Amino acid sequence: MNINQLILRNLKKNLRNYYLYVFALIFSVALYFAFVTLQYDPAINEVKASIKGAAAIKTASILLVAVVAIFILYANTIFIKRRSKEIGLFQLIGMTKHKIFRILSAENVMLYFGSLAIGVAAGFSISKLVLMILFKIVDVKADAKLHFSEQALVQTVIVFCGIYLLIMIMNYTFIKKQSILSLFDKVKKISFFQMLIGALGIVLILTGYYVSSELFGGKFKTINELFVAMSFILGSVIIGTFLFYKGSVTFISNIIRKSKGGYLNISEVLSLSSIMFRMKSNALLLTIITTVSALAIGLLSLAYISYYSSEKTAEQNVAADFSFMNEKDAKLFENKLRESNISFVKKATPVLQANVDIANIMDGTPKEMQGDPGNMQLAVVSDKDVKGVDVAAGEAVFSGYTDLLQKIMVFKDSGVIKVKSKHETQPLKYKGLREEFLVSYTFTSGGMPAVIVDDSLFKQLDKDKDPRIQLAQSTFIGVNVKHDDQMEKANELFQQVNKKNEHLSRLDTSAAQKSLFGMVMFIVGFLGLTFLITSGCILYFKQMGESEDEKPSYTILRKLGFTQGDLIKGIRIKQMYNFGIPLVVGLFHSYFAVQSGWFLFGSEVWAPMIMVMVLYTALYSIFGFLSVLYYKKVIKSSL
Amino acid sequence: MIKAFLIERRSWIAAFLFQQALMLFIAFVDPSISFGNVLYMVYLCILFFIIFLWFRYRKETAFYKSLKTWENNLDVTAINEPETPFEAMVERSIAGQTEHLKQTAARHRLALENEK
Amino acid sequence: MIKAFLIERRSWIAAFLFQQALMLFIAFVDPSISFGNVLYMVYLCILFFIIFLWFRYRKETAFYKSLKTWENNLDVTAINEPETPFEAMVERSIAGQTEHLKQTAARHRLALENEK
Amino acid sequence: VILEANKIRKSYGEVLKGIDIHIEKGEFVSIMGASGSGKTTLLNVLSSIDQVSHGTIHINGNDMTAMKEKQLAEFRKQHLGFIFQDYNLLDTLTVKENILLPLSITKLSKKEANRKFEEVAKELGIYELRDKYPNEISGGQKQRTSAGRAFIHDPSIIFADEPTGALDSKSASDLLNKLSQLNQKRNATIIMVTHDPVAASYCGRVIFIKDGQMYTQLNKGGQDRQTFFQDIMKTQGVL
Amino acid sequence: VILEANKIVLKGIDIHIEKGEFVSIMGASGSGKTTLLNVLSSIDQVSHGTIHINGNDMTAMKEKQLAEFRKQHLGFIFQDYNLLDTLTVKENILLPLSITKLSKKEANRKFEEVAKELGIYELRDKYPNEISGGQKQRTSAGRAFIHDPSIIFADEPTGALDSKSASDLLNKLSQLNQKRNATIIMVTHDPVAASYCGRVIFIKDGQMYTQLNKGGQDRQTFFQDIMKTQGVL
Ligand SMILES: CCCCCCCCCCCCCCCCCC(=O)OC[C@H](COP(=O)([O-])OCC(O)COP(=O)([O-])OC[C@@H](COC(=O)CCCCCCCCCCCCCCCCC)OC(=O)CCCCCCCCCCCCCCCCC)OC(=O)CCCCCCCCCCCCCCCCC
Ligand SMILES: CCCCCCCCCCCCCCCCCC(=O)OC[C@H](COP(=O)(O)OCCN)OC(=O)CCCCCCCCCCCCCCCCC
Repeated sequence: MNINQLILRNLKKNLRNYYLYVFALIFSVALYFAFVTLQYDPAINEVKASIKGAAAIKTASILLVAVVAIFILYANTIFIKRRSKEIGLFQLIGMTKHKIFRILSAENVMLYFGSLAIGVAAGFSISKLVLMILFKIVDVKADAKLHFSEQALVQTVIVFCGIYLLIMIMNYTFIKKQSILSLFDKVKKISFFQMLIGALGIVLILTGYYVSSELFGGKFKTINELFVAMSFILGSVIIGTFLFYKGSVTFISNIIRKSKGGYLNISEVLSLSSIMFRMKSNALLLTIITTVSALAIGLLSLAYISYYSSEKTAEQNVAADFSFMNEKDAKLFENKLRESNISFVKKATPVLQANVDIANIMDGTPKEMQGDPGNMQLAVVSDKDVKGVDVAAGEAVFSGYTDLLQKIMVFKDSGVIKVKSKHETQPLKYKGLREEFLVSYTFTSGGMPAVIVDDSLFKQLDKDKDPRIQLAQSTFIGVNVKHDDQMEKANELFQQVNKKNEHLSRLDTSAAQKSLFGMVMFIVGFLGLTFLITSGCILYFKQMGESEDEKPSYTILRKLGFTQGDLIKGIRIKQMYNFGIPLVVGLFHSYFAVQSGWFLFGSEVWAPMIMVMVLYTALYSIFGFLSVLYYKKVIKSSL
Repeated sequence: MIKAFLIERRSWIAAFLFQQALMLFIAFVDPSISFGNVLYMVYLCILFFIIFLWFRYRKETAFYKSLKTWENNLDVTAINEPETPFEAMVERSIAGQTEHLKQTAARHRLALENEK
Repeated sequence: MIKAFLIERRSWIAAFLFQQALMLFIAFVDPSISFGNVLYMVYLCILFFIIFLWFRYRKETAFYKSLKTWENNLDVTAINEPETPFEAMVERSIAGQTEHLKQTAARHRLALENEK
Repeated sequence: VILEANKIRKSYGEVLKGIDIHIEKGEFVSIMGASGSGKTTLLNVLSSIDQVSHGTIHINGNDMTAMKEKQLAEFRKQHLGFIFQDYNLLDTLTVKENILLPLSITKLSKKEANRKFEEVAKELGIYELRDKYPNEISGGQKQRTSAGRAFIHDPSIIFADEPTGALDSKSASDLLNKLSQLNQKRNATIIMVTHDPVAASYCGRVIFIKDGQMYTQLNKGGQDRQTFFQDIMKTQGVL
Repeated sequence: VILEANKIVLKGIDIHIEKGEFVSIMGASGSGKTTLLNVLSSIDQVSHGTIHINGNDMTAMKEKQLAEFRKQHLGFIFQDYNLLDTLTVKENILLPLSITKLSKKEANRKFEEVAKELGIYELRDKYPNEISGGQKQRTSAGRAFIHDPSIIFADEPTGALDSKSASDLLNKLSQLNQKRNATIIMVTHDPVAASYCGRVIFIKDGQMYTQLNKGGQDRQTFFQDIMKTQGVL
């Protein structure tokens, strides 16, 4: 018939088959349009963090384009590759190489631009939703409005038109480089080279995991050693994962088949007919999917770990609801709260800074930590200063668990601790392992705890105090107020006091941490969600091509006597392995990466991390179910 | 047959559940609107939907229950008059083939006596 | 065909739109609930429902539209295989219709040939 | 008897017009005729492949027709064996797991499964190729392992639509000798269709069909191959 | 002559084929049966040797111009059933004629005659995705013959076809060749499909050593006749 009718019919088949690609394209266009709208939205300036909101969104916008253009270019590459059969037939019909390209371009234009127009409308509808999501995540109260911005529409049109220009170049160069002769064993034993590759892949993966388990144990001392170790473990995991998909997966599949003997059920035929010979054909694609998914899960879990513990960490860095550097501002602030009929308590806790030899009780080598245990600045608090546990003469206590502290500083339960002041040193003894933190991190280090000494010794060395080791403050001012609802009124009144931002408030530190890590979680979570859609669609298309390659096997099985329902169970198990192996290794990479750095961010790691995989697995199994439905259709039409 | 009707309307069941999932998600994310009032109303709406689902099943599946007249010699029993357009087309096709069965029996009876 | 599909599913689309209509009533009367944000929230669900309705139209009417072949005089071919239990029972009755007709014709033909 | 047909007739075409068929346990019989005369269609109707419009068929006393598609699947997978002319093997599976493909659904212990295979393989001369993929073995072995797959679960009636359809003269003789010996030592009745009298010479009863009619009952008579080979040749030429 | 090969890339073969002579080439994995077909089909892989289709001189300049002689005077049959899914069976046969500005009525009875002799008329409007592989392969053969050519190239058409479909397709092709004389150059990997032809040439490394032609004997006699020749290799 006429060429136009053929183009329309081809579009209908493409829409029916690649419906996931259209949804992914619409989702990518809609999400990108919302992100650009958020970048130029004047209401986004209400967020306050270390990184500017506009700059962070723009960086995410560039990353979103890269993660989408790569998926779109790869998806179109395999679309033409699977269409090469009809490409050669058209060349055999008699049309020139330009008319066939025109037909392919016309069908692509009517589909790509149609989804782009729908995606723009979808992006306009969801622009308010993503803005409200960001505001809720970073905990800011403002008014979100639904508006259409001309610049956002122009930017997304230019970017996606340029992306399609790359598609047209790729499609044109594929037609020209393919001649007429284009429309016309895999099973073998395991070789010695496959033996070495398989063993090396597992060895490299476990070697990287073991290094992570001992990354912060104290083996490395300098920052350069830590950085070179990080490069080594990243390289080992990537190489190990690539070798795992190349030869290791074949050996594990070969081993179980040999162990099972020659008695294989229907489920063991389809499952073992793909992972032995098809996993290694696309090792690079699987490795990239696994690596990025593990990185996305790891980054998201770590950001959620900090977000979950942000309030605890804000309470960690402080000692009360407020911290004051000078007495004059405290006098100004106390009068402001006094006239506000709110009861408050101001505590004055002098602290002492000196050098203490803790290496005598430092378990193992004293080179694990960054510095000298013999000469290091430790906060000293008098016994009368706090109301915890009374300390007798010749005894000491260490306050502040700070889990990161324990790993770096592996404290013991008994020993002799040596304090080296400006004058004659005195020997003490400590137990440690406390919770309540008596000193804010403005004098002592972020993880360094504070030693408690009997007040008799503290009053004794008042005349002999090291002038070398003392920052500015000595006495510490902490202000707390009654109930909990008074936090907001105190915080809003405290804002006008620290005009130079020289003070430090618990609420302000929590809010800054909430906004900074919330923005990172928002960026990583949405980018990971986009990658999840693209990776699932790519794997769905790979299974689509593999399904057509396994059609003769299904025809033989049906002719043998196996029913369609019997093959459904085998397909479900096979698809579970195909969509589960990348997920299982991906989760293992994320779990061992989080377990090696969770203490650097927060204190609770189990609950936030488990939720991330559970959410990720649930949203990842949808593509596996869709692949099963396509497989059910294929085997139904097989015979 | 409960397991059959639920599979029939599993798409509509999921759509209503997804609508409520979106209904909760927007209310939770958006600070201007409350979430407690939406939660209470959703529970009331789900309870009303369950009652409506049972009422819809009883009225609609009655026609397909009577379609089991061909299991045995119950063929003499008449199919209940349909109301929905989908069932009306089904009944029209069944009636058309029934007349097809009637006319071929008459044609054979005509042929049998003509040959005599 | 669209008119027939909408007439059948009139009760279901009314149930979906009843809760949306309910919100536009309480929001218009509840000071604690902003009407503007609810209107966008309702609009998002309406957009989803319209897309869902269009997707379900082709899926839920493909079998019944093809069933019109049996009714007319082009009944010399087969129809699409059923995929859901309710239309499977309709196909089962249709399949039982042809088998009984084929059995009756074969038996009558054998009797006619036996007396020759 | 284990097979009985009461005027089986297929209305499609008309290929079958009513033929009475019956065999005894442990019998080697062949049905043939002219090309396109319906010899192939008998195997598709005796087995439940396209059912039938007229007539009834009995297998081991159980009805072979008038059943739905649920219990019909169990019947073929339990009491019926198939020896296709095409190999119908799997390249991903070796000979060992290809032979024990249909025995998996029975779900028996591996101890007895490895014993049934040993008895079958030693009786077929295919033991040495227990772990060789189909692409690494000759066509004769591919047909032999196909026959072993049909004989692994010891069925009642096995259909062999031209088993020697792609085998040489030596391979056909070897396969027929193995099948005849296998039937004698297992007392499992097999039927087949053959386009050449050489393959059907190992039978005990030969009956020919065309346009759905039954002609003659060529009993073996218990003599050597020389008498039977000439008798089947002259009858086929006359027919 | 009609198709005469003169030192036909391979080592140089001298074969003589007359009009409407069904032929098949038999070789091994290292012999290059597919490579011989590509050089015999003579589109891109051509370095030495000349193919004379009814005395026509070859090696003009390019495959694209070589593409337009075969468009009008060469059908093509393959094993993957190169049929468009969206296209109907009737339109698939008429697809090569849709490009040329025809009256759209000449293609009508030309399809009718093809669907009457070969036989596709029972599924004229049936989509290829809902029919058996035995009919898709048959339809592809009819699509090649709609170009009313004299030479048809067909590599291993019974590759994904069972025995019944292979036997059905070959006898349809054999009688179609008798109806309209046209040489059918084919390659084969299984000796079953190499018996219906009328001439088989065996290549061990790309040379013509012994050719077998049928006669009073046919089918099984011809099948075993080439089995011993293939067993020699
Ligand atoms: C508090 C908690 C609450 C949380 C809230 C959220 C809850 C969690 C999320 C829920 C996740 C669960 C979902 C699982 C359900 C699975 C669906 C199912 O059962 O389907 C089976 C079933 C498969 O059945 P089957 O037997 O295989 O049948 C084959 C097909 O049906 C045969 O195809 P077909 O004919 O049916 O359809 C063909 C075509 C039909 O469509 C069309 O033809 C129309 C469109 C065509 C476009 C092209 C235009 C062509 C025309 C233009 C011509 C002129 C233009 C000219 C151009 C200019 C040139 C001059 O379909 C499409 O391609 C349409 C695409 C889908 C439209 C939706 C658009 C996306 C909306 C954007 C989302 C916004 C979210 C942003 C972020 C949110 C953050 C809060 O699916 C269908 O029936 C197809 C439906 C289409 C896809 C729906 C599924 C979505 C994709 C799955 C994604 C995986 C989920 C992972 C996360 C979610 C996304 C992030
Ligand atoms: C939290 C992370 C971010 C999540 C973002 C999600 C964005 C929306 C993406 C679509 C999600 C739809 C999920 C709800 C679907 C409910 C209906 C359903 O499940 O129907 C199942 C049915 C297929 O099953 P059945 O008909 O039984 O046949 C099986 C064999 N084919 O299905 C069908 O027959 C097809 C009809 C249903 C499928 C298409 C529905 C598309 C709806 C898109 C509208 C989006 C509106 C705006 C969303 C706001 C942001 C979330």
